[PDB]
Parts: sequence; structure tokens; C-alpha cells
Amino acid sequence: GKGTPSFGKRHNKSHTLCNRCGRRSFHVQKKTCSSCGYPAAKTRSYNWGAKAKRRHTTGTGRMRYLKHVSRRFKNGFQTGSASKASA
Amino acid sequence: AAQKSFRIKQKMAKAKKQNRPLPQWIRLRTNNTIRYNAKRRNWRRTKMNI
Amino acid sequence: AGVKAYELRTKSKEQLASQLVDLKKELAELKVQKLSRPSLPKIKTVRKSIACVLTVINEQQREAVRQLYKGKKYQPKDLRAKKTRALRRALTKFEASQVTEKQRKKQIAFPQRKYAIKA
Amino acid sequence: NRKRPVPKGATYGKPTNQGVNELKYQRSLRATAEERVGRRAANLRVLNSYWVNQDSTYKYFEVILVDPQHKAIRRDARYNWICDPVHKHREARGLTATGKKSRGINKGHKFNNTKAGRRKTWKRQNTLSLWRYRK
Amino acid sequence: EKAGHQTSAESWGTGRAVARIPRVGGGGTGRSGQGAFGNMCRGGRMFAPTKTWRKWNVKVNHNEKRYATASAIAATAVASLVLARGHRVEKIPEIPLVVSTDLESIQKTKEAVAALKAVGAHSDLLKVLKSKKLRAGKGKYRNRRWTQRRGPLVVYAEDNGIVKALRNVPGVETANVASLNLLQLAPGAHLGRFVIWTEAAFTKLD
Amino acid sequence: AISKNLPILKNHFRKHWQERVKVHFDQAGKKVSRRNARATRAAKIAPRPLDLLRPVVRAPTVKYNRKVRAGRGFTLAEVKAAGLTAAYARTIGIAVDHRRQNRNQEIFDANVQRLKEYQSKIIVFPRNGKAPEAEQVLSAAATFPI
Amino acid sequence: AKQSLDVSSDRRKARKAYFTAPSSQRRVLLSAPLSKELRAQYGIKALPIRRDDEVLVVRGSKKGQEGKISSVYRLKFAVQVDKVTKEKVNGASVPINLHPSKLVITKLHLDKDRKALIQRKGGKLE
RNA sequence: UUGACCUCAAAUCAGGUAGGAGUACCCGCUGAACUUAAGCAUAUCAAUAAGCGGAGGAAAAGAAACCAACCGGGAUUGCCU
RNA sequence: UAUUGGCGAGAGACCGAUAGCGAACAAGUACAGUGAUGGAAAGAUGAAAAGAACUUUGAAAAGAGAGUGAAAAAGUACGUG
RNA sequence: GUAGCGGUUCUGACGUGCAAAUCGAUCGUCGAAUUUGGGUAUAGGGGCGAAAGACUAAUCGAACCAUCUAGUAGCUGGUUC
RNA sequence: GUGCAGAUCUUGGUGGUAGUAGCAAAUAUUCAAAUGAGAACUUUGAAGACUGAAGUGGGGAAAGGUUCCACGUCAACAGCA
RNA sequence: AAACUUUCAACAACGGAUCUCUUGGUUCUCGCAUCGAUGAAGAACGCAGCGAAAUGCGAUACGUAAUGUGAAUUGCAGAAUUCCGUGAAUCAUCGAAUCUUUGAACGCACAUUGCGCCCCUUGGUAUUCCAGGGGGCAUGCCUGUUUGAGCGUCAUUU
Ligand SMILES: [Mg+2]
Ligand SMILES: [Mg+2]
Ligand SMILES: [Mg+2]
Ligand SMILES: [Mg+2]
Ligand SMILES: [Mg+2]
Ligand SMILES: [Mg+2]
Ligand SMILES: [Mg+2]
Ligand SMILES: [Mg+2]
Ligand SMILES: [Mg+2]
Ligand SMILES: [Mg+2]
Ligand SMILES: [Mg+2]
Ligand SMILES: [Mg+2]
Ligand SMILES: [Mg+2]
Ligand SMILES: [Mg+2]
Ligand SMILES: [Mg+2]
Ligand SMILES: [Mg+2]
Ligand SMILES: [Mg+2]
Ligand SMILES: [Mg+2]
Ligand SMILES: [Mg+2]
Ligand SMILES: [Mg+2]
Ligand SMILES: [Mg+2]
Ligand SMILES: [Mg+2]
Ligand SMILES: [Mg+2]
Ligand SMILES: [Mg+2]
Ligand SMILES: [Mg+2]
Ligand SMILES: [Mg+2]
Ligand SMILES: [Mg+2]
Ligand SMILES: [Mg+2]
Ligand SMILES: [Mg+2]
Ligand SMILES: [Mg+2]
Ligand SMILES: [Mg+2]
Ligand SMILES: [Mg+2]
Ligand SMILES: [Mg+2]
Ligand SMILES: [Mg+2]
Ligand SMILES: [Mg+2]
Ligand SMILES: [Mg+2]
Ligand SMILES: [Mg+2]
Ligand SMILES: [Mg+2]
Ligand SMILES: [Mg+2]
Ligand SMILES: [Mg+2]
Ligand SMILES: [Mg+2]
Ligand SMILES: [Mg+2]
Ligand SMILES: [Mg+2]
Ligand SMILES: [Mg+2]
Ligand SMILES: [Mg+2]
Ligand SMILES: [Mg+2]
Ligand SMILES: [Mg+2]
Ligand SMILES: [Mg+2]
Ligand SMILES: [Mg+2]
Ligand SMILES: [Mg+2]
Ligand SMILES: [Mg+2]
Ligand SMILES: [Mg+2]
Ligand SMILES: [Mg+2]
Ligand SMILES: [Mg+2]
Ligand SMILES: [Mg+2]
Ligand SMILES: [Mg+2]
Ligand SMILES: [Mg+2]
Ligand SMILES: [Mg+2]
Ligand SMILES: [Mg+2]
Ligand SMILES: [Mg+2]
Ligand SMILES: [Mg+2]
Ligand SMILES: [Mg+2]
Ligand SMILES: [Mg+2]
Ligand SMILES: [Mg+2]
Ligand SMILES: [Mg+2]
Ligand SMILES: [Mg+2]
Ligand SMILES: [Mg+2]
Ligand SMILES: [Mg+2]
Ligand SMILES: [Mg+2]
Ligand SMILES: [Mg+2]
Ligand SMILES: [Mg+2]
Ligand SMILES: [Mg+2]
Ligand SMILES: [Mg+2]
Ligand SMILES: [Mg+2]
Ligand SMILES: [Mg+2]
Ligand SMILES: [Mg+2]
Ligand SMILES: [Mg+2]
Ligand SMILES: [Mg+2]
Ligand SMILES: [Mg+2]
Ligand SMILES: [Mg+2]
Ligand SMILES: [Mg+2]
Ligand SMILES: [Mg+2]
Ligand SMILES: [Mg+2]
Ligand SMILES: [Mg+2]
Ligand SMILES: [Mg+2]
Ligand SMILES: [Mg+2]
Ligand SMILES: [Mg+2]
Ligand SMILES: [Mg+2]
Ligand SMILES: [Mg+2]
Ligand SMILES: [Mg+2]
Ligand SMILES: [Mg+2]
Ligand SMILES: [Mg+2]
Ligand SMILES: [Mg+2]
Ligand SMILES: [Mg+2]
Ligand SMILES: [Mg+2]
Ligand SMILES: [Mg+2]
Ligand SMILES: [Mg+2]
Ligand SMILES: [Mg+2]
Ligand SMILES: [Mg+2]
Ligand SMILES: [Mg+2]
Ligand SMILES: [Mg+2]
Ligand SMILES: [Mg+2]
Ligand SMILES: [Mg+2]
Ligand SMILES: [Mg+2]
Ligand SMILES: [Mg+2]
Ligand SMILES: [Mg+2]
Ligand SMILES: [Zn+2]
Repeated sequence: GKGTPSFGKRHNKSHTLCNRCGRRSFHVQKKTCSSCGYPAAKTRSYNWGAKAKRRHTTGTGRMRYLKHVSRRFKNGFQTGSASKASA
Repeated sequence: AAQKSFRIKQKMAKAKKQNRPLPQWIRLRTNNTIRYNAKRRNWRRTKMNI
Repeated sequence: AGVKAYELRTKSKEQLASQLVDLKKELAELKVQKLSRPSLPKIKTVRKSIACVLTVINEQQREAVRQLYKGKKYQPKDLRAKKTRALRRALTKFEASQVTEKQRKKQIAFPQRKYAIKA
Repeated sequence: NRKRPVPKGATYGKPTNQGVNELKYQRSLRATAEERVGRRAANLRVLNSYWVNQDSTYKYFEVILVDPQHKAIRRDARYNWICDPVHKHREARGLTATGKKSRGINKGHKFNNTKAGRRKTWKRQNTLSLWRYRK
Repeated sequence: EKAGHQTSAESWGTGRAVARIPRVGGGGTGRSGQGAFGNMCRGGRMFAPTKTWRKWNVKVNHNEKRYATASAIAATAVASLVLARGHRVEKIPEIPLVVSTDLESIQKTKEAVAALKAVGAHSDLLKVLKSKKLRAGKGKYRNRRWTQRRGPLVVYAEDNGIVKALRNVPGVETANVASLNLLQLAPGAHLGRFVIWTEAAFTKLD
Repeated sequence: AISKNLPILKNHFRKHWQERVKVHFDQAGKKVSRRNARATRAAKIAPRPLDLLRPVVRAPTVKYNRKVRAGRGFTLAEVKAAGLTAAYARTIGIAVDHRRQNRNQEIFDANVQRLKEYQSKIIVFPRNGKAPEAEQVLSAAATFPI
Repeated sequence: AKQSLDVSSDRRKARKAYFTAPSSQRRVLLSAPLSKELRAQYGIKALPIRRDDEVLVVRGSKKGQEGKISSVYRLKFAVQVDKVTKEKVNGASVPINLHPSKLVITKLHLDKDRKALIQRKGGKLE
């Protein structure tokens, strides 16, 4: 029984949660993320894997700092403060 | 698994929080579009992957 | 009611610090009420103000340092400008406006004259 | 020479591409020289390099670099050019001398195929351009 | 151009009692196993995807273009043609209608409009207005929502306020002589546009 | 795929050619994009006339040498012969070419003459600040036609 | 006809900016014309309605009726007049929603800034 | 014994720079086969896809170790041809 | 000179919810796979909830009256159907 | 000879199943070349194999994933008044 | 992107089959009371059995993640209830 | 003759065709040049008076400071001091901050909320141990400062 009997011992983790994409693709024995490649200094991606590339690019996320850079640019990286008028 | 690591508890602990029905007042906002909580999760129906 | 900034911005260094502990204890009690009451929105406009206070308490020691540093080379990275990581690199006007002496004399010699046509 | 890696010599596909051992590398060893120091000193910028000596196992080069953030370089408006960000790792794009050599970037007829930059001049001449008022 | 194909789906071969268009693989989601790529497949690429390089603009010989505007022009006399073209011009004096060069100087909408009515325009200016209907299409919702009829053309020789004075009375369009356009000279390839030629414009035609 | 009495055609569509199709839809856009950037170069550039002055030149090859043609620069003699120096002539709108040469005299006298005429028909303002508005004739190349 | 190059006649582009208009933009939109008397009283045709203004419904079923704006329900691009309210079947009374453009302003609620605006526009005031 | 020079080290030494992301376009490296040939090995697809290294608002090229062979032209780039 | 990326705009003889981007919706969601990856369905009461007080049968759901509405031949199963 | 491992025969049950390999009886072996947890190693022209082309996640005379790729098809099917 | 009957055509919806196949392994159930609109099936009392310590007992590892416990409760689900 | 089958019709069912919609998609064009060790893109967990989500935000958490606006927010509850005013707002703008755990990721690790070292400061009768607070410790390289090594090697001594 290659089949359901043997499925019944599928009880150990191949991967666990990637500490860098919290994705349960962190191969225990092999110690690297099948998705993003941590600990490698670079990030796994590949031009053939284009939709998956779309799943993760700048923009699928908070964009905590890049959000406002356009604004800041818009205004000439104003360093300073606004004064007043009235009304 | 009866002796967890804190990374699994904390993920469980959040996942329990998500397991409540729509607060019925939200059905009442102007333009309220949500009818039922469409993401509810059940322990013996979908496993959550550690 | 609540706390206000410019009224804070004129308290004493150690007075703000004081009122914070007030708000903090104040808050404390609200949270003991909230568990006995159904709704309790007072608890916002107070945890709001602890912020306000802290904003003022930090802005003041901060521009303290800003000035007692203002003027020299080397002040904390977190007071220098942010701009772009690459703007932070580009040459200053001085550096990017240097001219060769040999190039300078030449510029003084024959510069681009403002000419025009007709007669 | 360069030995196509290629496990056990295997290549899968056509006779022409079966070759493994008489292969050459279009970049000069002098270029591999700059390359590995340019990274070795990532903050410097490679200005140039000159061969100095060789045995039968090693060619030895002396690369020169220009710390583009040292104020004496940043002034001196003769080399400060290097400080622009448009020269980051100019060795890795083949913009040093031997870069402009191995890229065959010289005026002339013996150079048409590779003169404004082989890949660009290619794309060009294989780009099809239709106007609104076709001709 | 990359639509329909955002799949990675493959045939099933014959031998599974099911047809053999490519199919999405991997279960779990209903799209799983569905027709892919095909022109008849809900979701697939379309037969002969349209292309940018379709020929949109057309070349015309210059001298038969000129021919075309020429003939156009002559029809704008010929009160018969101009009658059949729309254009209520029974109540206009003679054809071609020519007005004195003063028209080219009229700064003010309400004025010119009224000067148009003096020289014969009225009933045709009413043609518009009485006709601005919704558009029957979907074009009705593609920046083409209303469909009115086409009013008179007033060919000024030089433009001293007049061109700004009519731009806003519905259906009235204006042109210099040394231009003269065929899309307006005969709208829809129907000859005989009610032109109101100012004097200076008349004499410059020759 | 050989039929009927047709010509043999050579149509090279065998690489992925659709990858590189240039439908100049911006043909008109690019006009304006130029047209403006010219009327703006004329503004910045004072009264100066938007192009340098160019010499005459005889065309090369058996084919074109019957005609004559706007050059690039004024040799070094043709500028000397008109009595100014290179380094200055270029600040006066004149393009000078060091790499040209002068083996023909009736073109030599030409350019020199043409050079003289350019200095007559212009004026140079002074270095100071007076800034006499003088309404830019826009094109040398039209004003001294070839 | 539009003559700038930064106004768009695009039905879609417009509809989208009305409905997703932020509050501070709907206030101006939610404008009402001044009353006939109220207009020569000021030399000004229209005004961004506000809460304590006073209004008369010149359109609608509730034509004729009048009263004071209980609330400008910006969320709702409506306004609610305290006096014009639908009495329900169980005797409760749900306010009806109104549109400033279908009202007319009878007595402004005046402020320092309210006044300012009247003057910004060229208005005289009593 | 004292002082140097050359050469190398070491400091949580004084101040700085590199990494990673994005990659539509740009400079490189490497590098297929399907396909076409009505077979296929050269050829073709293609100096293309995949892989790699490196930049910018463009890059790159650029003031000739060039085109010519004329009555000669005169940095580069792109268009029409 | 280049630009299927970025920031901001004006458009179209374009598609009109089995179409058009895979997504017009809490869509790269839910769900699948150990993994690389794969990846859906799904828009429309009415101008306004005025979303049906009350009456009665019923364990409830509901029904039958009533009621609201321009219309219940629109009853949160809601345009047409 | 139990349990453990095994899986011989009924060519028994089931053969839209309890089940994508199970159930019953009968059987091989049952103190070691025994069974087996966990950890760890070996990767696709590669691995492992007391050797069947077996096994390598229901996949094996060359895994699964994506891409080149709408591969080509002198053959089959359809081709809308 | 212009006409459909076909393409083991896509997607969606729907029939006849048919109130049919079936709901038959693991020895087995019965009497009352209480509750409740409603009780073969719940709760309690009573009886008859079963597993029979190689357990249908008492705990655990991996794995699941709140399934534990109380209170309320039956629209869906527990292939009669 | 029923029933049953069948056909057409009306009403009612199932289904969701059609029509009319469109804060979406598509393609075209114009303008423009700005991520990151001054910690980026991404991730994980949190945060509301009453949220699961989307959105947004970070223990100062649907937000703090500033500025412009000039009264809202709204599903309910709410303060009520906010309405001729340094002032409402789930408003706009944005120049000041806050910014958990991480991530190139930087004291060492990590399937661990695991384990060091230094400075300051506070308590515990403590330079040594324990506990709380603050602040710190990756690598390659460039310029310099210091401290070194080498009969590599120049001179100076007695
Ligand atoms: Mg390894
Ligand atoms: Mg690391
Ligand atoms: Mg981030
Ligand atoms: Mg700034
Ligand atoms: Mg004011
Ligand atoms: Mg355990
Ligand atoms: Mg929704
Ligand atoms: Mg700095
Ligand atoms: Mg920065
Ligand atoms: Mg070539
Ligand atoms: Mg295949
Ligand atoms: Mg069949
Ligand atoms: Mg499609
Ligand atoms: Mg008027
Ligand atoms: Mg009208
Ligand atoms: Mg019509
Ligand atoms: Mg239309
Ligand atoms: Mg129609
Ligand atoms: Mg024949
Ligand atoms: Mg071609
Ligand atoms: Mg490409
Ligand atoms: Mg283009
Ligand atoms: Mg020019
Ligand atoms: Mg020469
Ligand atoms: Mg001056
Ligand atoms: Mg204006
Ligand atoms: Mg106004
Ligand atoms: Mg509102
Ligand atoms: Mg309204
Ligand atoms: Mg240091
Ligand atoms: Mg990089
Ligand atoms: Mg090669
Ligand atoms: Mg190969
Ligand atoms: Mg092909
Ligand atoms: Mg072939
Ligand atoms: Mg063939
Ligand atoms: Mg073959
Ligand atoms: Mg070949
Ligand atoms: Mg090749
Ligand atoms: Mg070749
Ligand atoms: Mg590539
Ligand atoms: Mg940049
Ligand atoms: Mg440019
Ligand atoms: Mg350059
Ligand atoms: Mg030279
Ligand atoms: Mg040339
Ligand atoms: Mg439709
Ligand atoms: Mg769709
Ligand atoms: Mg269609
Ligand atoms: Mg879809
Ligand atoms: Mg919508
Ligand atoms: Mg519907
Ligand atoms: Mg009823
Ligand atoms: Mg009706
Ligand atoms: Mg209806
Ligand atoms: Mg109802
Ligand atoms: Mg509708
Ligand atoms: Mg057994
Ligand atoms: Mg058996
Ligand atoms: Mg059998
Ligand atoms: Mg049977
Ligand atoms: Mg036996
Ligand atoms: Mg082999
Ligand atoms: Mg192979
Ligand atoms: Mg191999
Ligand atoms: Mg065999
Ligand atoms: Mg399988
Ligand atoms: Mg197998
Ligand atoms: Mg293989
Ligand atoms: Mg597998
Ligand atoms: Mg095909
Ligand atoms: Mg044949
Ligand atoms: Mg069709
Ligand atoms: Mg059809
Ligand atoms: Mg059929
Ligand atoms: Mg059909
Ligand atoms: Mg047919
Ligand atoms: Mg179906
Ligand atoms: Mg039945
Ligand atoms: Mg039966
Ligand atoms: Mg059976
Ligand atoms: Mg029973
Ligand atoms: Mg009992
Ligand atoms: Mg017994
Ligand atoms: Mg017994
Ligand atoms: Mg026993
Ligand atoms: Mg237990
Ligand atoms: Mg469990
Ligand atoms: Mg229980
Ligand atoms: Mg029930
Ligand atoms: Mg269940
Ligand atoms: Mg049941
Ligand atoms: Mg019929
Ligand atoms: Mg509508
Ligand atoms: Mg559009
Ligand atoms: Mg990323
Ligand atoms: Mg803090
Ligand atoms: Mg919200
Ligand atoms: Mg203020
Ligand atoms: Mg806001
Ligand atoms: Mg580390
Ligand atoms: Mg830690
Ligand atoms: Mg350890
Ligand atoms: Mg610490
Ligand atoms: Mg040093
Ligand atoms: Mg030293
Ligand atoms: Zn990862």
C-alpha cells in the first residue's frame, strides 16, 4: 500500500516558518527558505517565476518608508516647519 | 503540540482571535457591504500550517 | 476636555514630566472602570494626551540638542538631513563647482558673448 | 581558457554546442582582475589597471582606484568626475580601458558590429518601425 | 497581450474521457482543471488578439485631397445640395451667403449670434438645440454622450474676436480661409455645408 | 509553399519580431515636444540665433561633388583669414573645425567672405550688464543662406 | 468648452472624484443658493451650507416646508432639517434626507469666518 | 642605548563608504532547445529565453589610429534612406 | 535616442461582470500542495429603509390580515428575470 | 508458535469499495542478515537498489515546479446568415 | 473581437435514470421516570450484555490548536433522528 | 372514463439569459526623476469606547506635533467645552516626532521570545554576585590617529 496506508505516517515537518516571510517554507534539515532563500543575503526570485514575482514585490506591503518619498520629493525635501497666516 | 514553542502559541493565539463572527453593528454602517465574516476558520475543517 | 500642545509647550521641564504621571495614573483608573462599565470613551482623550505630553517632552529635549549642536561638523546622524541616501552623497556645490585654474583663466578669457543678428 | 562547467562534460543538445575544452571567455583576464578587487574595495572606484608580471599559472595585475569620497578627490575637478554615481563599479560594466577593448568600442568599419554597443546596434537593426502614414 | 495565458496549464491528453484543451492543473480551487488558453475557453486569450500596429491613419494623395476639398467648396454654393444636407436655408437671401467683413471683429457671443440670425441663420441654429439627444450607443458612456446636428460654418478671413464669439453657440463652427477642412466642409461625406463667408474671406478664395 | 507565378519574396520575419515593433504613435507628440523645447531654447539663449554659423563645403564622392553643402566648421585658416581667432570665433556663434583643411581656394575665399558677412550683419554686446534688447533673428543659417 | 489642460471631461474620472471626495471637499459641494431676499441682502448667490443655517425646501415633495438644518450629513451628501421629518408607522420619526441644491438659504448662521467668506466672494452683509 | 625608514599588523581607535531592493528602458557575462530545413549533423530559431554581474533619469557613445578616393568630408547619437 | 517599471496627468470609432487585467467586490483573497508553486468564485432593493408597527394561526420558521411604497408584478431569497 | 514483521492460496469478500490496495480465512517468519521511533546523509541522466528497471511523497525505462511554449504536426475533430 | 447544433468544444445551469442503487463488518439491546411543542436516539433509575487488563482502562511522544470546561442553544452539519 | 405519457396556454416554481448600468480593466499620449547601514523593499505580532476583515497605524499605535480649512463625526454610545474660536473634523496638507518584533540585518544564536561581553545609573549591607533603567559590541575597504612587529633595514650611543 503505497497510498492511503502510507499517507498515515505523514507526520513530520519538512519546512517550518521562514523567519523572513513567515511562510512555512524553511527547510529544517536544509536550513534555507524555498521561497525567499534566507539566510541568503539576496532574495530568491526568478524571471520565470513572474507571477510569484508579482506576489511579493514592493507594493504588496505596508511600504512604511517608500509611501511618502514621492510627497517629500514633491515639496523639495523641505526641512523646516510651516509658519502661519490667520482665519 | 503539548509543548509548543512560543512562535506557534503566538500564531495560535492570534488565530483564535480571528475566530469570531461579524460584530453585528458593522452590518449597519452606511454603505456597509460585508454581510457575513467571510474568513472564519474551523479547527477540524482547515488546518493552518503551523 | 483634554491636554493641549502650546499650553504644554510652556510648562516646566519637570512639570510636563509631572503631568504625564498624572495622566498615567488617571488612565490607570479608567481601565479599572472599563471592566465594570459597558462603554467608556473618556479613556481615549486621555491616552491621546499622554501622547501629546510625550511629543512635547521629546520635542523639547530634542531641539535642545539640535541647537547645542547646531553649527559644527559632526552632529548626530538623527539630526542631519534625510534627503535621499544618494543625495546625501552627491557633491556639494563647492565640490561640483570646482574649476581648473587652466580652465578658469580660459573662462575669463573668452566667455560666451551675448551676440545677436540683423545689422 | 575557460572550461564550460557542465557536469561530466555533458551538454544536452546539438553538436555545435558540444564543446567544453577549447572555450575562451570574451573578457580579458585583466578585466577579471579589476572585477575582483573592485568588489574587494567596494567603496573605491576603479580608475585603471596595468599588467605587471606573469608566470604560466598566474597573470599579475596592479589595479589603481580612487576613493571617491575623500575630499581631496572630491575637489580636484580633474578626477572628481569619478564621484558621480554613474561610475559606480565602472569596471563591472566594461568601462575601463580593457572594458572598452573587450567590448570592441572603436570608431570605424572594422568595428560596425560593435561600436555603439553590439547588443544595442543589434536590437536596433531588428526593430521594426511603422509610421502613422506607412511608407 | 499577455492575457488568457496567465496560466501554466497543459493538456490532459486523450484518454481521460474529457476533451483535450489545455487545462489548469493542481486542485483546490475550482479553476483547477478548467479550459485554458483556448479561444473558446472562458478565460483564455482571444482569437487573433488585436494589435497596436493596426493601420489607423491612412495616406491620401495630396492633390486629390485638394481635389476633395475643392469640390466640397463648390457644393456650398448650390443651394440644392445645401438643402438636402440638413441646413434650413430657405429663409436665407442668396447663396453663397456673404456677410460684411465686420463679422470678424465681433467680440461678444450674444452679439454675433444675433448678427447670425439677421443674415439668415436662425432656423438652422435652432436645428441644433432642438436635437441634442443622448447617444444611442455605449459610446454614450465613452466621452461621447450627446448627439446634436451640425450647424453653420462661418469662414472668417482674419480673426479679430469672432472665433471666440461663436465657439459656444451650439453647432456653429468657424475656420480661416487659408485652411478649410473637408471634415467640416461636408460632414460625413455629404456635400453642401451652409457656409457664411465673410467678405474678406470670399475675395481671398480666388 | 511554392506556387503560382509569383515573385520570390524575402520577408525576414523569423525571429520574435513582434518583440520589437516601433509604432511611432507619438509622432505628433514628439513634434510638439520639440517645438516647445525650441521656442524655449530661443528664450534662455537671449537674442542669440539658435544655431552656429557653418562654412561652405564641396560634397564628397563622384555623386554629390557637383553640389555644395553646409559644412561643419571654418578650418583654421578661414578664421584667421577673416581676422579673428578660433577661441573667440566660437563665442560669436561661429563653428570652427580644426580637422578640416583647405586645399581649394575658391571655397577658401568663399568661406572667408561668408565669414566677413557674418560679422558685418551681427553685433556683439559688451561684457558689462547693459543688456540691449535686440530681438533675436532666429537662424543664422537662413540669414546667410548657402 | 473646457480649454485648460488640467480639467478632464471624463465621465468616469469625474464620477470617481465625486464619490470618493473627502469630507472637506464635500462641504463646498454641498452648497445651497441664497434666498431671493437673502441674496441682495448680501450680493452673493450661493453658500456652503452649514449646521445652524436656516432653509426652505424649494423642490421635492417637501416643497414649501422649512426649518433649520439639524445636521449636514456629509457622509451622505445629504442634509437633515429639524422640522422636516418622516413620521414612521410605529409612530417613530426618522429624519428625511435633503439636498442643499434643492433648498434655499433663508437666514445664515453668522460667524467671524462665515462673514469672512461672504466678503472673500464680494458680499456686503447687514 | 637612543632616533629613524621601509614593510606589515591591531584597536567597540577619528570620520566615512559597500552590501539589500527595483530592473520597463541601459552596460556587460554566460547561454539553450523547441522550431525551420517538408529527413538531419552545418545552418536556423538566436548572438534570442533561462542563469549572472553593474548603473542611471536615461544609459552608452562621443571630439577620429573615422568616412573616403571626391572639386573631398570632419565627435557622438537617432530618424528617412 | 530608449523605456509592458516608478510619480503625475490628458485621452480612445476599446471591453461592458462567461467580457475586460487572474481580481469592477475584505483578490494575489479564500482554497490546494511538504515544497517550488497554483489560484478561484463573487457587482445591481428603492429616490429614499419608508426593511413591514399592530392583529391572528403557529414550538419556531413562518403563514393569513394589516402596513409602507410610484411599484411588493421590488420583501435585504431583493432591476429586468 | 503469539505479538511483531510478512503477504501464500481461496485465483474467497469488496470490485460506483470501509479503502485510488481494504476485509476474512488460510499462510511465511518470529531472537536475529529481526522490527521500529527520532536525528542525520545521498537529488533527476542524478540518487538508492540482497537487482524487480525496483524505489526516489497515490508520480519512475528518468521526479515534481515554472518558463522557452499558443513547441511542430503531410494526421484527427470543428469551422456560426 | 459581426451571426452556431455539433469541435469526447469552455463555463454555468438542468434532466431522464430515481424516491431507484442503497443506508447489512466490528454479538444487543429492554423497561420506566424526568425533560421538552416534539423523545427508538437526551438525562436518571432499573435490567441484559460487552471490552476482559496484549482494554472499549489509566497516561503520554509527533501532530492538531481550544477540540478542554460552563452557559445558552438547533438554521446549516452529525448520509434516520 | 380515470391515472399515466405527450403537446400548447396561464399562473406559480427552478435557474440567472437578456436589456439598461460601471468609483474597473485595456491600450494611447504628455510631464517628471525620488528606495536603502540617517536600516530599504518584504515579513511577523500587535493597536479602536463598542472589529473578524479590508484600510491605516506602532506600546505616543484607525494615531501625536505642525499647517491650511472653518463646524463636524455618525452604526450606536459619547465629550460635552469645540463654535464671533490658536477651533470641529474617520477633513485636507505635511516640514516635527513616535515607530514593537524582524528583514541586506550588524554581540552570538534562532524549529530557542536562547546565550555573552563593555560603559552609566538605581536598589539590594557590593570594583567581583542578584535585579531594574539608560547606552553600546558584525564584515570588506579608503583617509587619518594611536599602539606594535620584523638582523627588511639607516643612523646614535659607550
Ligand atoms: Mg546544502
Ligand atoms: Mg544573514
Ligand atoms: Mg517595510
Ligand atoms: Mg525632507
Ligand atoms: Mg478666517
Ligand atoms: Mg511534548
Ligand atoms: Mg465584500
Ligand atoms: Mg551626513
Ligand atoms: Mg536617508
Ligand atoms: Mg551585424
Ligand atoms: Mg511537458
Ligand atoms: Mg464516456
Ligand atoms: Mg479574457
Ligand atoms: Mg452675451
Ligand atoms: Mg434647452
Ligand atoms: Mg441619435
Ligand atoms: Mg455608443
Ligand atoms: Mg443597444
Ligand atoms: Mg492548379
Ligand atoms: Mg525585419
Ligand atoms: Mg526582455
Ligand atoms: Mg512608444
Ligand atoms: Mg539646431
Ligand atoms: Mg582629411
Ligand atoms: Mg550685467
Ligand atoms: Mg481657473
Ligand atoms: Mg464658494
Ligand atoms: Mg457625515
Ligand atoms: Mg441625497
Ligand atoms: Mg570608529
Ligand atoms: Mg545590487
Ligand atoms: Mg559564448
Ligand atoms: Mg543545451
Ligand atoms: Mg516557436
Ligand atoms: Mg525539421
Ligand atoms: Mg514537417
Ligand atoms: Mg525530427
Ligand atoms: Mg545547428
Ligand atoms: Mg550562442
Ligand atoms: Mg550562430
Ligand atoms: Mg534574459
Ligand atoms: Mg535612482
Ligand atoms: Mg531627454
Ligand atoms: Mg555618459
Ligand atoms: Mg585628438
Ligand atoms: Mg560624422
Ligand atoms: Mg451587458
Ligand atoms: Mg471577471
Ligand atoms: Mg466580446
Ligand atoms: Mg477570472
Ligand atoms: Mg463598482
Ligand atoms: Mg442580480
Ligand atoms: Mg406577511
Ligand atoms: Mg413595476
Ligand atoms: Mg422591481
Ligand atoms: Mg423582509
Ligand atoms: Mg437595478
Ligand atoms: Mg498481522
Ligand atoms: Mg489479505
Ligand atoms: Mg480475489
Ligand atoms: Mg458486486
Ligand atoms: Mg502462522
Ligand atoms: Mg548518466
Ligand atoms: Mg536530459
Ligand atoms: Mg547532473
Ligand atoms: Mg526486464
Ligand atoms: Mg500525485
Ligand atoms: Mg511512488
Ligand atoms: Mg530528466
Ligand atoms: Mg512532491
Ligand atoms: Mg493554435
Ligand atoms: Mg502523409
Ligand atoms: Mg468572433
Ligand atoms: Mg452565441
Ligand atoms: Mg449539441
Ligand atoms: Mg449551444
Ligand atoms: Mg455544423
Ligand atoms: Mg457543470
Ligand atoms: Mg424519500
Ligand atoms: Mg431500496
Ligand atoms: Mg454493500
Ligand atoms: Mg439504539
Ligand atoms: Mg439509558
Ligand atoms: Mg458479563
Ligand atoms: Mg467477556
Ligand atoms: Mg489476550
Ligand atoms: Mg492527556
Ligand atoms: Mg487537534
Ligand atoms: Mg466537551
Ligand atoms: Mg433543525
Ligand atoms: Mg461535524
Ligand atoms: Mg442525520
Ligand atoms: Mg411556446
Ligand atoms: Mg443608473
Ligand atoms: Mg480609461
Ligand atoms: Mg522583495
Ligand atoms: Mg515609545
Ligand atoms: Mg475603518
Ligand atoms: Mg491654528
Ligand atoms: Mg486624515
Ligand atoms: Mg546573525
Ligand atoms: Mg532576542
Ligand atoms: Mg543552544
Ligand atoms: Mg540593554
Ligand atoms: Mg591606516
Ligand atoms: Mg607607526
Ligand atoms: Zn522565506
